[PDB]
Amino acid sequence: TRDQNGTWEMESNENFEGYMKALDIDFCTRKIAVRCTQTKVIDQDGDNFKDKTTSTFRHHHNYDVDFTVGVEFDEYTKSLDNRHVKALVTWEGDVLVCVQKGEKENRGWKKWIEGDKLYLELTCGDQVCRQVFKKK
Amino acid sequence: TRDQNGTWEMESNENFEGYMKALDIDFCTRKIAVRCTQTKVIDQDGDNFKDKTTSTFRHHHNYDVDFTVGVEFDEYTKSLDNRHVKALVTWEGDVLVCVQKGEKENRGWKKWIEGDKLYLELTCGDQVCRQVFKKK
Repeated sequence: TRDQNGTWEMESNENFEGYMKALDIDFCTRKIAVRCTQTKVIDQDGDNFKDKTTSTFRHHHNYDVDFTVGVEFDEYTKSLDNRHVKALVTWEGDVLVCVQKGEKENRGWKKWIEGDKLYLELTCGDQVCRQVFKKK
Repeated sequence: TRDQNGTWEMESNENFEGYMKALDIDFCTRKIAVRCTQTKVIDQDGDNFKDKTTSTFRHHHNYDVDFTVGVEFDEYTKSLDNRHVKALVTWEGDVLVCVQKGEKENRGWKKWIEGDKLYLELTCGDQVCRQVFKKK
């Protein structure tokens, strides 16, 4: 049949990456594109076609870590760089301090409550990242 | 206080990029990561901690094409390789065939209905991508 009308959702995709490589599309764009869902809405009247394609990309991470203050533990940083570190969490006053011994120097974090907000500082090398959290 | 229990929503995030760079996380991953919402659930029993961090990002784009079988039209392949092609669609039996005339050789696609599924094969050079769609 020549009637292609419908709302069409992709259920299988094969060699999308090879096709995109042949288009000289960069590795980054290919990595995102291949993870997209696709919906095609085809509105066809005879030989007249209106094709509306929607591409969706979703990213979702859960990262669970359990530890006891003062007991060195093994950490696998799966929601970041996916490296093995040996982490030691201690208290310095009211600040929770973690050193992550491993490949990177100066790697760790500090976490404390101030003014009913949670403060986190992550360090790696000469880089410090500062994050602030609100109670939901 | 040393009580860090709570469901915490991130409201400020500064020098995340420099930190991820120091961890050798690539630009492709960083552009996704800086746009994720972050929720940290801290369940703390004395010096025993369970930290659950959730991070989520959603994005979509659209790609619309209108054409008539047998009428050549200009197509700009936005969200693919961003080139101008001269597209000519014809029927070969019940198979809809497009040639995208332009810089890439052997560039085109074929689209047909079989059973109740839509089949698409996109070609560029010697690379063929095959996609299958079900009616939703």
